Amino acid sequence: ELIPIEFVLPTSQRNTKTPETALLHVAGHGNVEQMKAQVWLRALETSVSADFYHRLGPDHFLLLYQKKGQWYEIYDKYQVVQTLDCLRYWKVLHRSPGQIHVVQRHAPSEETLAFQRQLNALIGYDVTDVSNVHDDELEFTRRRLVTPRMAEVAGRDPKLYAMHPWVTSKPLPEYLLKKITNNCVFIVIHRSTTSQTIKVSADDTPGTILQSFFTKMAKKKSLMDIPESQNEDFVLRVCGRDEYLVGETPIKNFQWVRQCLKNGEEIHLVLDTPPDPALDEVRKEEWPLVDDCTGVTGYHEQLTIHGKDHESVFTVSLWDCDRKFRVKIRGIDIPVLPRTADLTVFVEANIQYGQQVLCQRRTSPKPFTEEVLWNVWLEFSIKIKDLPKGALLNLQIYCGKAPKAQLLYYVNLLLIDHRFLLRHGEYVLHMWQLSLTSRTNPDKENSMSISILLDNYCHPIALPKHRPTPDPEGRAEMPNQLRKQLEAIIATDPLNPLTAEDKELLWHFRYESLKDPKAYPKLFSSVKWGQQEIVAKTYQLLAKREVWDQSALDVGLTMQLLDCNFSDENVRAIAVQKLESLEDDDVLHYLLQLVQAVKFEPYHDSALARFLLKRGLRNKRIGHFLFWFLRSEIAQSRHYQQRFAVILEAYLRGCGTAMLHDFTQQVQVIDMLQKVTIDIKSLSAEKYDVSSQVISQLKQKLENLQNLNLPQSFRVPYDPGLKAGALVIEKCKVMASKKKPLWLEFKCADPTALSNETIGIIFKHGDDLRQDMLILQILRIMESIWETESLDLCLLPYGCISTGDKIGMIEIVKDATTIAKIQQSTVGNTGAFKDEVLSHWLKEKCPIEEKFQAAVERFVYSCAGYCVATFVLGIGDRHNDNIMISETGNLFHIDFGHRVPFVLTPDFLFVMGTSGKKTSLHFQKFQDVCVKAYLALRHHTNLLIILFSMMLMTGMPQLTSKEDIEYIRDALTVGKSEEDAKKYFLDQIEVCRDK
Amino acid sequence: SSDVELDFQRSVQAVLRELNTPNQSNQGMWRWSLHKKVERNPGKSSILVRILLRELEKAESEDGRRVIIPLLLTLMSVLTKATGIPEDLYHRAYTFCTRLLTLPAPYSTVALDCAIRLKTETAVPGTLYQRTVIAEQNLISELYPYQERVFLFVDPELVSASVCSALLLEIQAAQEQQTPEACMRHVVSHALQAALGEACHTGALNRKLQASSRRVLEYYFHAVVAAIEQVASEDSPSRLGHLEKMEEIYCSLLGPLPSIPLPSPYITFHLWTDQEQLWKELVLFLRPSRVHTARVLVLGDDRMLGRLAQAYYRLRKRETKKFCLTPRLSLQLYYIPVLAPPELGELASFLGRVDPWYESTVNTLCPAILKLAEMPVDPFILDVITYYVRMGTQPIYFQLYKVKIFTSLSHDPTEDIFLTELKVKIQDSKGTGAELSMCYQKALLSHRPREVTVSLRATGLVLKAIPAGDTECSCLHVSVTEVVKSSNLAGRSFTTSTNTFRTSSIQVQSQDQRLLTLWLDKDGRRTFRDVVRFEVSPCPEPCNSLLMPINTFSGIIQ
Repeated sequence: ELIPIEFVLPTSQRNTKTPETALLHVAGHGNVEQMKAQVWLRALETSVSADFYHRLGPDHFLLLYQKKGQWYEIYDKYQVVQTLDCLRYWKVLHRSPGQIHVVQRHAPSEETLAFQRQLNALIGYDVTDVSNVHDDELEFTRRRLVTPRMAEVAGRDPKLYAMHPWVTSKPLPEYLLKKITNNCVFIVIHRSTTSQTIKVSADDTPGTILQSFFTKMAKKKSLMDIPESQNEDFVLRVCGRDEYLVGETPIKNFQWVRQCLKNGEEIHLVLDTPPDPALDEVRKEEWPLVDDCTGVTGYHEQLTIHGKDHESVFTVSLWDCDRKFRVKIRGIDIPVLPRTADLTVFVEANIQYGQQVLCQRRTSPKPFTEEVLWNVWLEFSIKIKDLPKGALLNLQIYCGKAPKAQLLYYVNLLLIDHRFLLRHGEYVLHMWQLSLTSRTNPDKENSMSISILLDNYCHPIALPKHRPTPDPEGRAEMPNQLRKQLEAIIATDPLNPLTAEDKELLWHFRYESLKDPKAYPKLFSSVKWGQQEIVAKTYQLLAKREVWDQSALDVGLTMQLLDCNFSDENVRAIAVQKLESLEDDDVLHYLLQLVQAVKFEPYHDSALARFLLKRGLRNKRIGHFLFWFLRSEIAQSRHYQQRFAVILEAYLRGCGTAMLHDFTQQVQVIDMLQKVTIDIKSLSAEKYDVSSQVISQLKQKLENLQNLNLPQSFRVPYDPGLKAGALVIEKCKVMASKKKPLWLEFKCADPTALSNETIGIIFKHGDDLRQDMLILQILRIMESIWETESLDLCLLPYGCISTGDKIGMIEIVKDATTIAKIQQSTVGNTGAFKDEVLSHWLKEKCPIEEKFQAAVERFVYSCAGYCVATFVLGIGDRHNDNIMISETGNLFHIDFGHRVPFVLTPDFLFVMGTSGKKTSLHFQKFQDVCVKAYLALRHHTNLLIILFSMMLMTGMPQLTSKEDIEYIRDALTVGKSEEDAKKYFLDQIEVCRDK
Repeated sequence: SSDVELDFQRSVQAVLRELNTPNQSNQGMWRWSLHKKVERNPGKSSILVRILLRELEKAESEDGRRVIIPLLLTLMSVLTKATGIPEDLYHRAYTFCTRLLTLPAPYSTVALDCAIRLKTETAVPGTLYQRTVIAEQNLISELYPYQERVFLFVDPELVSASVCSALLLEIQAAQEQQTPEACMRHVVSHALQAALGEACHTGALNRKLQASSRRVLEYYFHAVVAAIEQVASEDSPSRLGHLEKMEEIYCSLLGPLPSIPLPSPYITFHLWTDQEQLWKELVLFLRPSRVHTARVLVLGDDRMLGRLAQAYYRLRKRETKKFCLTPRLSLQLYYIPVLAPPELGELASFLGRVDPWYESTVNTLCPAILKLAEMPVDPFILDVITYYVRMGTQPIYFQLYKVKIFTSLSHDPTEDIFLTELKVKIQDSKGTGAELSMCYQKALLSHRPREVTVSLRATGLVLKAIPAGDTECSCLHVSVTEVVKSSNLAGRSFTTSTNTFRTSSIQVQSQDQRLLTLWLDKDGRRTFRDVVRFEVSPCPEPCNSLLMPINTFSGIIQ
């Protein structure tokens, strides 16, 4: 099929300034590179400006086409011509010939280079550094992410994006409803120095509220400095916070309003002017758009050599290659040998898909010298046509004593690249040392490397796209016994391994399994991905996933399909498609694991990455937290910094000037505080000594920083609603800890703040806060679960965020004191044995008996919540300095670095009004609340297990293997009756009481 | 018909046994005997084809990779000369070739070349024979202007005069029988026969052609070439249209099975006495796809190869200056080892290890060649040379190395090149060894930069560019004979130890006023005396390192 295409050339006819054109009949089965070469030869033959084409090569030019008024680049030089989106578009328009413009590539402007430098500084990584790549996957992903980013930016309302509200659709729990009288709430609206209280319906929208307000204030505009020319030009914002109340959402569904109702606080709002939308306008994209068909090799019918003339073969289908895969190990070398002089070394080559090893071969052992030469072919028991998309050649270097081999080095090589082409030729891979990523060790000067050779072909070999063919086989009635066995298999928790018999059963009855979404992870775990026919059948099944698409969103199940056990692009794609219905609040709840799951993508560009990019570009809060999560992972994981960095570059390129400025100020503040912390650590010789000299030097350095270098204000990384201003230097101190963190207090920069209270930050350097972040996120998730049961357990999940490698910030919970400090302040060290001390402290803080009883009740609820949480999560090191109580009675735990199941001490029992073994009403309530919360979590065991499994791959010291996660399964008594579970937890309570 | 089939099967099995058991005096004779047998009974060629195809298919099923390329090349050699091959056998061979495209290099590359030729021959039978004869015998044709020539170079100091005279006699005896008129007669006969099969009355055809004047013969030659080339150049060639055109020509010739020999290629024999001889001969060949193909075949040992490398380097350097040969001339290089009855056949050994078919066909020619020189007849050597230059099309590329030689540190260096080896010895002072300073970049598998500077006392050093064994990215293997001082109670004893390393470039300088002698490519005529310093590095492309290609049958079998 010769396709007629008209090419608009960069030169113009001598007499008319009209661009020259060349009509060509291009082989649809050719690639873009050959098409470009044919265009160049034709231009050399026909242009009146031949010297132009003699002086410049084709690579200096882009191939562009117009679609719906926009310009798209034909970017991938190896893309098969017939798969170009432009040809499909023109065929739909009955346009023949189509037009392609050959446009000269220009060098980047100095402004673009400066903006790139700014982006690199924000990222902490240079995404333009090609020094450490074996291919162009990074640049390819940069170009592919242009189109979805620009689609999201183009669909974005800048005014709504500037003021995106923090809301939830979840119904109000009964206990909050009881606080609303006659479905009405009181709101205090502030402007300048004046305020007015109004009574509104809990169902009123901010617009209705504004209309009623302006109607009531019509005769009092001048009093609130409202120009007569202005009308209900204004928005409602939270006092002291950058959080807006806009849209058609009922006032009761705003998170701030729910917080005020939960605490019993008045709802204070400011009547502000809306932010300038121009600050959220995005700079014009210099890059042409890239269509979603870029990198598509096409179908088998277009790539197959069967029935085709050799003249029409430019790419060969991978499914036509009926041979065993092989790799030549040339050898290894290392600049510095291991000190052990009598070691043999051998290479183990594995073909891996996800976590499964499909085949394995090894070289013969040879003496471990600075360089070891094998020069041998290892042929695998897998055919090329059966290689799955995402298959990795995992090379491992093992060492043994010269006559248990210890694994020393490893490296991975993706066999089918991002263009769906089988890799070929010579590779020098720099290997990681062992003290799923296809990235190599960046230390090319000192890291161990392996030289390998893959077969060379006359034509590139491409993985074809699967066509959804109707299955003619798509029923033996499943026997009731096998039905019960399948149901039992489906009912097991995610940690339960599938036997071979389970997998064969699941696959045999795959059509029955497809009727239950809960069977999907197990069914897909039974797929033999190293067999092309089974993979094709699996995709035919995925085409018939109507039950999945129509089902309710189970977030746990959907996230399980993104786990490291599932490397298939289509499975992950249907999971992300399901996640596109997830609300922004819940997305914030799961953002950490969503960021981590990107490590399991075979390529930089994926459905999950695009999902994250979209959600960040739609919601400033999500984008803020996404920025910080990605940046921390960039700073910490050399294995994945590139992937996170390219995703972060796309996001930042979509942010607008306001967000970029905020991020710049934040990073600057972090760098300055890091320098100060390093200086302060160098001044203190001993691990705990905070001498008066150290405090004075801290204050002096902070004063100098405030006067010279700190921004006047910045958004707080752990809470973008908070804006910190000037340091309250007199309140700043070094904390007496091994890591010497800085206690910092800033003034609120928002002039609408109702209290002169400071924003307190513990700045930590040399400490990895990702573990604390995970635990606090899980606590917020547990709170949501309990809220579904109308259980307010009054938890206080404070703000915590990692800002880099072992550097981050923690929120200071105000009016809260460690139990150790209370016990010390009342009677010295013996206070640990004084049951009355905590209750006396709480009564001192709450001298009003009604407030004291409310604090005791809040203590009961928060104690129950944290007891259940620390039990289920196995939180250790619970000394009295790692437990705090607020003056309002909230008990909460801090520092999550890690004889009784949980902390329930006699002084806690005394606050509950128990005396010895006598049960109090508050203690009975404690027991009932504990049981209810425990059972509520037991019902969500699968979600919890999945959330921790997805975090196994962060390198956290206390979450390294699945055995760590089995703790949750055992604590929740999976597989027991609900009565047995209730009794077991009550027994744990009594064990804690007795001990 | 069954006895002839069994006889051919036994011959094919003999070739297969020679290939599977690399155990010397009859190596290569089995293939030659098979080719002679088919030449004596051309009407049985189809028989052999079937056998070969079966064996080929068998080899594919049993993963017998060592026999695929030899059998494939034998099949192609037979098909180039055979007439009356049924179309189904051509389709079977083409299908086999297409299936082999799944094999790694070199199998896929050879199979692709064969598939191209087989497709053209299936649609237009006789194309292979006609094109081969026209190109190799320099027959004038406007529609097929390609010309090929074999240039046979021999060093008279390396190969005896008796060998040269015997080879010259065989070549001249073959060329005296290959007159342009005889070749035109062969092309016409072969084309008409290949197209018409049993409908071609071969006897009447031969009588008519022998009785025709030169003008008539030339007319029919041009008509046949025109028909074949016109049908072959069509987008969709049809065997039926080709048959119709050939029937028209045949009827015009005669009005409304003698074996047709495939002539040996035109071979010019040259005693290599001048370093410029090759250049001059190529320029003369070009004097009135590249239209001309020069197949330069050298007979000799490693010294002859060093000379060929020098000539090749000079040719590339000149081409960068006057661009006169490369737009029109495809240069292919071939090597036949003639070793005196083990250090001078290094490259030969290497080739034999990487291409077993080369080992069994070409490397075994040295005794026969020598035997031919002692004799005061089927041209065995000429047949093997013909087969080699026609079927050996897979190049193996060898890195050339440049050496700068300093006799004094104040004078400009003399530059030369080598291919196989650079040997260095310490000159005797008109006391054992000389202190040498060496600076080199160690060749590691990671390509990590590692510069090494060492000073040691040595008696000699050898840089080898060709790997010695299978356990050995083009790098030099350097062996230094170091003098180690051992102080025993009984006095100062000196022992010699050999240290080996690999490097891409190396600089060596004598420190104790003792001078060095260098030998290039083991050639006593390429000796440099009174040398103080030398530097070796990969030879750059005359403006990428310069690589020299030597054609074999299979290239590098991995």
